[PDB]
Amino acid sequence: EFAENDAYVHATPLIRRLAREFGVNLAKVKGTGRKGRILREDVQAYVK
Amino acid sequence: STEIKTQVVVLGAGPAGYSAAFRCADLGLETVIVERYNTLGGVCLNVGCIPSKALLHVAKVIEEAKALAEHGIVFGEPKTDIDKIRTWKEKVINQLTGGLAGMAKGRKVKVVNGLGKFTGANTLEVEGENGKTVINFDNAIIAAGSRPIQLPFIPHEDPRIWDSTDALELKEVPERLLVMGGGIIGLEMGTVYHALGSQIDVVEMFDQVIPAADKDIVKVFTKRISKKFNLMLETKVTAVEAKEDGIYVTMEGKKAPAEPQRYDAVLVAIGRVPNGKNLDAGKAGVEVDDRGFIRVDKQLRTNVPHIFAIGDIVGQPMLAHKGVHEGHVAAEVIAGKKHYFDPKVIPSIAYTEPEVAWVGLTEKEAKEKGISYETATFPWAASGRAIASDCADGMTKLIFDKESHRVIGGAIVGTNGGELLGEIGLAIEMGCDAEDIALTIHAHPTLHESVGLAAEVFEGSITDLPNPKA
Amino acid sequence: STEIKTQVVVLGAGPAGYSAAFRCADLGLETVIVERYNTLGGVCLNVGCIPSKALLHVAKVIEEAKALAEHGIVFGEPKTDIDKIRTWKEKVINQLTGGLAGMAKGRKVKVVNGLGKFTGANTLEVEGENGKTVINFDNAIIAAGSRPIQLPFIPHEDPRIWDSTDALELKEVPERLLVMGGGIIGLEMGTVYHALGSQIDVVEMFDQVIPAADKDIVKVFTKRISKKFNLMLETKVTAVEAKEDGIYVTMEGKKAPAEPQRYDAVLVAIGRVPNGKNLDAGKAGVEVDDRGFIRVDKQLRTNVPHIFAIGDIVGQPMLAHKGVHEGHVAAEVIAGKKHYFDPKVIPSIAYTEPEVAWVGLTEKEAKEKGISYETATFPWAASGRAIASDCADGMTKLIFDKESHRVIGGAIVGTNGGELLGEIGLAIEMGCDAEDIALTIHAHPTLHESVGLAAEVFEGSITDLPNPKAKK
Ligand SMILES: Cc1cc2nc3c(=O)[nH]c(=O)nc-3n(C[C@H](O)[C@H](O)[C@H](O)COP(=O)(O)OP(=O)(O)OC[C@H]3O[C@@H](n4cnc5c(N)ncnc54)[C@H](O)[C@@H]3O)c2cc1C
Ligand SMILES: Cc1cc2nc3c(=O)[nH]c(=O)nc-3n(C[C@H](O)[C@H](O)[C@H](O)COP(=O)(O)OP(=O)(O)OC[C@H]3O[C@@H](n4cnc5c(N)ncnc54)[C@H](O)[C@@H]3O)c2cc1C
Repeated sequence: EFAENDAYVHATPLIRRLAREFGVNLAKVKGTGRKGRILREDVQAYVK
Repeated sequence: STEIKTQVVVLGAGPAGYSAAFRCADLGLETVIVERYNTLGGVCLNVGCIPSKALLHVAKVIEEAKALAEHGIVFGEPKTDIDKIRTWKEKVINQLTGGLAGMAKGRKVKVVNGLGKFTGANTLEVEGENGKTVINFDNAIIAAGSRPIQLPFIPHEDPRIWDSTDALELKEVPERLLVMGGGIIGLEMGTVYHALGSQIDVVEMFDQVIPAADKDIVKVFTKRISKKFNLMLETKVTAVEAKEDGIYVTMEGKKAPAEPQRYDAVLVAIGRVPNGKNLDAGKAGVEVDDRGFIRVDKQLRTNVPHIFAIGDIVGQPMLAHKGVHEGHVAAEVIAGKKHYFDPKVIPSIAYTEPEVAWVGLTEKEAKEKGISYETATFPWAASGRAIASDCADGMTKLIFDKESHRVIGGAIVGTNGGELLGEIGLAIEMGCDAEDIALTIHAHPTLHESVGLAAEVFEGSITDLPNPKA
Repeated sequence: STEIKTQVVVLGAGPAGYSAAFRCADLGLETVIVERYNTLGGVCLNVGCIPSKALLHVAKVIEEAKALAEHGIVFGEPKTDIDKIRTWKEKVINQLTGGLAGMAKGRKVKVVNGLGKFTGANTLEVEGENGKTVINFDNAIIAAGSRPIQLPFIPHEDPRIWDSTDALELKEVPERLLVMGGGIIGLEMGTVYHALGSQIDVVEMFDQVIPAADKDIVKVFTKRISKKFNLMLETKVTAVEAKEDGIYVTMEGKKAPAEPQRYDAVLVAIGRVPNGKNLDAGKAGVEVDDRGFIRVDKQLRTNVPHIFAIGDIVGQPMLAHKGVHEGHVAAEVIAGKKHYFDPKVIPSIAYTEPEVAWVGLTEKEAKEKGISYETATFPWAASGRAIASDCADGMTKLIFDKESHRVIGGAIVGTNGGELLGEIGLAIEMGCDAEDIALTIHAHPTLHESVGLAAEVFEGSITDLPNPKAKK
């Protein structure tokens, strides 16, 4: 579940709010954007 | 005895408080504001950020008008009428406070005027113009702010010993005025009164004004104000005495004058403390710490689950924009949204001449926390915009993680430097690296292009400067 | 004659050419600059951006000083010495032109003075202060810029008929100055001379000044300048005749006077044309289109693979920062890097009073592209900083993709409005969601926190304004 790790530090304010709403560990979300950026689609795909 | 029931009562109507109340209302919550003064807006609007920016704008124009003389545009010496200046400062404030009262009415947020104190976990008692109001609440948001620190050996009662509120009343222009403390508030008021005719002295106990800000940034600012003010670093006031010819301040320290100096006025601007001890918050079960802060978690919630606290009263930094955003989150949580207040960065601006502005990590903080970092700097001596506006001593600085090249902080010293913080703040929040910044085309000629050019220095592509990274 | 061989020759030394040359030098390439004027920096530094913003800053202080009298700070009427202003403008320029020459020296980039023309695919000849210099090269970067449009029926040789270079020379403060063109350059020059005491007429053939900018942004601008200028929209100049007592201008259109009007000076600022036909580029086999542009691909190459072109001469927008960035890419490609020029945004600023500034898509462009968008505006009437700085008519506008919520465009009208573009341009480049901007903490009170507040309008979370997106 949620932790303030390095993936959370690097994420954008949208993704940090999404991750904290849904209890997501962003270290386990694979970012598909430029330079590995974690997108909102990545987080929504991960919840299911 | 009037009695009221509400879903949310907000204690205090400064930027944190009224933003909270207005967010609550927009989210459909029944909301009441308690405020002891007769207008909304708290310290920032009435006796703080807004009146001081208004006077600093007058000060800036006066200085720009004189700088033009060497250029061939010669204005005559400005005839000053401090009563009209005051009346204009007051007009600015009243326009904003009326607009706040109007938005409170449009949102149907009731305003109860008077001093509020908790009497139970769900009860707030107000003592005001209309007698006592008893307010029964489902939720409370404490937003009661802070207050100027006073020193005890100081005869603060004397009408020539000022706090920030006194200085912003603009009752007179003292011939010789002392500023105690090299904080932002003190330097801003010294900037104002100098433009109006005062000789300004500043006594600061540490080795630099604005101690949080980096040394290379403050070196530039100090070089400038060291001609306008007499600045006493590593110096402390050891006693103050009020006589009929002026206030006598005896100092001990490096620059401390031998003999007690005479001043027409003394502004005490040595910091502010939170108001958390003055609410009987303990009667509601709310924990208040030894320093008078009400500590909260990242949902702005106190140890009592239905009572929140926001703004100056929960801790440093004591700034209006922090309070506003905390107020939104607190209202959102109460309304049932799983939201948190966890910004990467919070910007700070000193609206002095030149401005000093920074966001994210400083070099000091990066060194303490052990981050491996690298700085990139763009000097304004190479900016056509800055030269053509007579601000060529400025500087733009970015701070990057050495390994990842992500930006983690930045700082500007210069005329209009504060306005550049928006880009740097966003850059950190978005996780930009130096390449992302350098490759974005910035408008030329501008001051803010120095942010892209600083990134180009780090990237080793800069061509408006020598490039030691070629 | 003199003969030289170099790896890269750069023709023109404006923002595009000298940035390309210095970047070449930093990448280890032997580089020579050819420049017909005595200094480096081209139009931007010598007769362009830099002198105009210097004079504009003077104009802004003059008008801010007058505005203070109503608040109890009365400056006497400003006594002005035109030749001292000239001297100061030249001191600003010379500081930078000396800096560029010093950096050329330090990077060991030779400057050949004179007018260069191609004589073959690998040879350029210069006529200048050292006589004729023929330059053999492996690669060339054409950076020769643009020039003001002239009209055939205008007697430009009269000293009272100005282009922008004349205008920045400060020959005189004419009592009545006609500005032909409602574009940026002509508006800025009107702003300067108005503050020096000229009466300003502006004639514009289109129905708005700054035609590319959005209507709502320009409406705020037009309301202010209409107090200062005689603005004649949908009006065209048909004749210009020089007489001893002044320049008589005949106009047609909705606000054209029946009678030709007398002006002390006429500034012709109807646009700029690329210099691509004046280089004998054909002798190197380079293709020049009918407008005089040298068109290039995404790596700044012309149809001749070892000859590049950059800056105004390759196309619109004719802006300095476009040329600088194209210069860097061309140099990097010559050095072997797989780099491309394809920016998402190129900002535009008019340094008028108030300033008009925009980046990314305008509403006009979004409609062309058929994009479903939503705007969000923050009025500066609601900004304590704008009120307390006496500039409360400003406005900040963001444009969002309706579906994805990413920011795709922004615009500002207001005093110091241009400095806010940096945040907006980066936000579009980084593909920010409106929530990314909204949740970023902007310092209060500032003008630039209007960017965050405009995002909060879109998000429906704003509290510094009535929130029509609130619950019922
Ligand atoms: C001179 C000066 C200049 C400043 N400039 C800036 C600047 O440029 N930028 C910036 O970000 N910050 C600035 N600040 C700081 C800023 O003013 C504060 O951070 C901000 O006002 C904090 O907001 P708040 O809502 O937490 O508290 P406030 O605005 O202090 O307080 C809320 C209100 O509650 C009232 N109250 C307190 N106790 C009670 C009670 N028991 N019952 C009823 N009402 C009560 C108070 O009187 C006050 O009106 C400045 C401050 C000063 C003094
Ligand atoms: C009044 C005015 C204000 C402006 N303000 C702005 C502003 O605020 N922001 C902005 O972005 N842009 C501004 N511009 C536009 C900006 O100046 C140009 O976009 C920029 O200078 C283009 O750079 P460049 O290197 O492509 O061309 P140039 O700067 O025109 O450089 C080309 C150089 O090569 C020389 N040259 C040409 N042909 C030859 C030849 N055959 N041999 C040798 N030398 C040759 C030219 O004389 C010139 O020095 C302004 C322009 C004007 C006129």
